Amino acid sequence: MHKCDITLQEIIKTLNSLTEQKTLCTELTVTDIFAASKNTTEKETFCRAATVLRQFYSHHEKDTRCLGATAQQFHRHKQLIRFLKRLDRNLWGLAGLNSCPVKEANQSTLENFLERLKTIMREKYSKCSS
Repeated sequence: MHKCDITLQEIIKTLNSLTEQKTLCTELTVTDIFAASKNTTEKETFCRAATVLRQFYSHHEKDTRCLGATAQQFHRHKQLIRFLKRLDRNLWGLAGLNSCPVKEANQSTLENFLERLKTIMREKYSKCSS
């Protein structure tokens, strides 16, 4: 019946935002663990995942190559990072691990990575349910 879960709800809104309004920083190609989830489980996927994302936002905070466009973009990136972090925090819950190394697949231009994650979560929000 419900929710299924709280992490989900939070996550969803966070994934939603990130993609809805993408930037000049969501093309900073990160690892596409989905194409390396080949023979693992959702959790594990979500473990490399967690790691990948965590690092990505933490490291770009002061990249100011993409968020050093003008003023608008600067703020744009700022927003993004906050949401990226939000992802990690809650994601961990679903995952059910701690953290894992990165066994690279191919690369995903963040906006894309997010869209995938987003869809997944949403599907498992309603077909769980509801």
